Amino acid sequence: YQVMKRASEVDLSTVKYKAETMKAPHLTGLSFKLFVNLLEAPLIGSLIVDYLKKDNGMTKIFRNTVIPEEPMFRPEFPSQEPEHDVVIVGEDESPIDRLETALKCLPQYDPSSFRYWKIRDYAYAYRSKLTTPLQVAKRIISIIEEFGYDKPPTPFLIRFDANEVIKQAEASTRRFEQGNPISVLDGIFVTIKDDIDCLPHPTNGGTTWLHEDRSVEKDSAVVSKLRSCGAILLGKANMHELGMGTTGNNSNYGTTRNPHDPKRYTGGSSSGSAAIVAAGLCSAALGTDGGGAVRIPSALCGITGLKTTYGRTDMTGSLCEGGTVEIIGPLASSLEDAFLVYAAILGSSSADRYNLKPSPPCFPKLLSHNGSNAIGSLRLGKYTKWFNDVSSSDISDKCEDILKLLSNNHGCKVVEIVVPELEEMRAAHVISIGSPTLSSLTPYCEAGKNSKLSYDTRTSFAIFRSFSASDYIAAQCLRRRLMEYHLNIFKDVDVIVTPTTGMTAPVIPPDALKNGETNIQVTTDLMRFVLAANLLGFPAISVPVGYDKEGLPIGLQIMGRPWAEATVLGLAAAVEELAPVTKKPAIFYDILN
Repeated sequence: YQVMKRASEVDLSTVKYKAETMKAPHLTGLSFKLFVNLLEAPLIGSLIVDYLKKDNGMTKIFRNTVIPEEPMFRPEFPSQEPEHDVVIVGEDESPIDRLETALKCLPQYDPSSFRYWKIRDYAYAYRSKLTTPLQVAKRIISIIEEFGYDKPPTPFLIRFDANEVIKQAEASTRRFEQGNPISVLDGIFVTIKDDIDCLPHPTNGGTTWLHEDRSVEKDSAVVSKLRSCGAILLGKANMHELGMGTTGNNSNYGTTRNPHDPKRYTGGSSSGSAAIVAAGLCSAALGTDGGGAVRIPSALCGITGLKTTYGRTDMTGSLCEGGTVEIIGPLASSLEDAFLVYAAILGSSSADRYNLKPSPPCFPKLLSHNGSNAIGSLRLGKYTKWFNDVSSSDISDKCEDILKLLSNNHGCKVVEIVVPELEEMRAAHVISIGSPTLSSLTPYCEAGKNSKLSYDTRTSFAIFRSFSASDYIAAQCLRRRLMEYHLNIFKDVDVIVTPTTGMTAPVIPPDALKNGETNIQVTTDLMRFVLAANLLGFPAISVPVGYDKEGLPIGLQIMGRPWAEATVLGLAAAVEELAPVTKKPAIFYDILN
């Protein structure tokens, strides 16, 4: 008749890892266009969705279960104990002044197996006049215009003004010529995801029409901070439409291709951001993360993806401002670059500063000795059955070796944990991320703009329109239950270590390049370890940790306490020291030559 719960009284020794996935068929092309038209049909549209939600256990959780907890509408973080061995940075400081402190937290720069270029490598080359930002911009523009990375069918960028990039590089070159560069980011090329505002480009979020209904008159908070440091905004990256996807498929501009294997997906939704950084075209990129959209493509393309704490970074000037799960984080080819870009874009909005009361941001002392005893004192939380729940055995073993290696060189202790109610976490997250997305686009869809969206988005919107208001309340009660679980886990361990994704980069079905696809079995394997950071606001970083049988990159996820970015950055720095990215992508471009 009904089920009952209680979260604070759950016996943790009786929690059982439920390992059934979300079953669904795999439709493509012509068989993908008609069934979407059935979902948009008046009568049978609701009947199909009501059956789908009733078969994957969503009606039982939402409408047949008495949840005793009160709704937690946004991540409510208690006061955290202060971190150990960090450098506190002022809450009211400029991005230039924070980069000066970040450089002090890095090991001494020593210009001495394949390796990506670092931001400090570009920065030293500019100051040694070995090259100039204008010359580096010409090389990038040449690599974009010859292979068509700003054009269909396989673009890194969907908005690119080469003449605008030259203007910034000319101003950056003149600053180095006069010997007064702005910061370490002066001349560094940063790509912006298409759901973040960056002048003079419009914002479409992967659509073809959003610029008509939503205009852009100023930069976003992150782009304004980057631009003030001297960074060169390259353009708007391709993405899965409106972030409603985890593969990167785009029926409008084409699917961005993985630099390791162009026949495979990059991961979503920051497809163009991760791919243009994995290919080495630019030093770093910015992307949004509502359901792993920063860490998922970072794992499948073999780069670093930092998902910061909710509210840590001002999202003003993006398509997901006002949401309860999304953040804006950096994507870079190394921990040092990811830590530098984070140092520039961080800072809460005025409203979030009051509503969330974040602790002053700190930086990790990446310079070990006198360090690496704080790393060894960290307790690593491992949910073994959750850890081993991967498609290929190579991923669980490659990440279990890092946990093994971290204990041999530093002394870290791996603690067996249990994360209860993972199925509830999926249900609570899908409705928490879809409801604000559909609400901010409903006036346009009602105006006839719904047809201009892709079939992959219209499939999600069809399911989103079936969510009632009472379902949202119940889901926020579940968000409190999972918050209490994770806050008690962080009373024992300091981080929760998992693989970032359950599978490596999947190949693109050729019938999916026509007008998208719908493969839940793949999107489920990709969002298995990332939802806890979005629903509960925790910071999570995806660090590469090697490759599998087919040489595809594997990433490890380090999820820490609220506002504990320095801990997840210092641990990932020790991880990448034991597992450096050594293989070169199939698609790669060596600028600075």
